[PDB]
Amino acid sequence: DHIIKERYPTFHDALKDIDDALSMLFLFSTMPVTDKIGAATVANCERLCAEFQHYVIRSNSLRKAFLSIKGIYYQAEIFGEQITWIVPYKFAQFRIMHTFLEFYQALMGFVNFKLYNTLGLRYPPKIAGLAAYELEESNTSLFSNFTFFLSREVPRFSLEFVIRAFGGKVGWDPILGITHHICDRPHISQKYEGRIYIQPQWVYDSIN
Amino acid sequence: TFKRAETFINNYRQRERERIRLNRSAKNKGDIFVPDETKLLFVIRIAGVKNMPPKIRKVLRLLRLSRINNAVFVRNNKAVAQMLRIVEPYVMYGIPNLHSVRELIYKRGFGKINGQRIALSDNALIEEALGKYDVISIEDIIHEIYNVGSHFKEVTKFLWPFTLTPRKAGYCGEEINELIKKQV
RNA sequence: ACAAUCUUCUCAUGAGGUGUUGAACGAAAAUUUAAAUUUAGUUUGAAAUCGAUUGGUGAAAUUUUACCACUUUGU
Repeated sequence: DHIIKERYPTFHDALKDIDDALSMLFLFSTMPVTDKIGAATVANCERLCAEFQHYVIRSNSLRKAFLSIKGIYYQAEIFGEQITWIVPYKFAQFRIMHTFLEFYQALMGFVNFKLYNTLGLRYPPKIAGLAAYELEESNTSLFSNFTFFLSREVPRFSLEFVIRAFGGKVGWDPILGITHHICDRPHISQKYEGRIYIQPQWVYDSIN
Repeated sequence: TFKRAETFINNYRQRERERIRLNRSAKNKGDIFVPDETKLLFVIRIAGVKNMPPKIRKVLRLLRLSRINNAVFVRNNKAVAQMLRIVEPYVMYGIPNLHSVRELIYKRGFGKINGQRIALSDNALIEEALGKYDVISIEDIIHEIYNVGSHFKEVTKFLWPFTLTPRKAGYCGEEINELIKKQV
């Protein structure tokens, strides 16, 4: 508490400097559990990332979503400050890193609590992906209310979370994670009734 | 180092203990428990004690437990039960829940393509190697392994003996997912 | 690692339960086919100065089973 207070004079400084913490938490949310890292620490980082995504979804603070080679780059505006985070893909890929992760997790938890209090949500949120974390109360319209769907080849939950973050309602296949059919391939046959083949680039381009 | 005489006797006592359990459970006790609730398990090796009975030694190899903690997709049926019960003192058998198999495949997935630990990071690797096997991605791998699809044996051969390095010497059910959660 | 799975019964109402340190002393009977088992019994420190039975069976890669025992040894 005291260290964070001295490092961050105000919440604006913490928000501006939380881009590295958010990127580290997102990277560690899918990193393998080894001896250097802790299983509870990984679970806490994943919970913090889920809470941040849910808070962005409720506030519609996400502005840009770019599909980069390294990962998914999400740019959001919170309290005027611009926050950029990188979400690596789910692929089968130390003391300083652990200390930085612990500091990032503590900063993320404090930021999530402040954001929940500002938005009226309960902190921590009660705990399927983001569906388990209930946001109980204590582009901004990228896909509006279009009930998009995702097959078991696209990001699904990641596409659902990214769309729900900014303005969308992208779906997700039950194993992976209508109005659109998100799939890695075009898959016109996989496009169901109402669900039109939704290339991830097209959704990302519309959001960006 | 210098091995003390008590260790050699301890090996003999365990061997006789191991030999006995094998003789009872196999002969005159042909009845088997037949694990259920899936067509695929996630058997792991607790500890193969040194100087196994020669019966035991292949049971790890054939169902892919040659090393310790080797979690493998095995076709859950009556056939594996007797062989597993032969090796049950050194193994834990449990069900690969979809999240656990996906989490294992997503991060710890090192499928034994050509007998080597080939990471399942790229969905094309699953798609290309298992195109005829209908497995096209990591999620499809879970459908072909955790849901034990049509080509689960081919997918299991494509998959690897995932070393779920940490365990009771027997049933786990969902507890294999608990080990997988910590391992992956 | 002087730690590990030698049996809280099971089925069915009957059947099973797989399991015994070595050494010494000792009846007198049976069948099986002299050794082979049972077979009144026993005694003692988890005692200890050769004496071995001596075949089979597999089961790996012929030496290896130091219990593999005919139902007879690497899923």
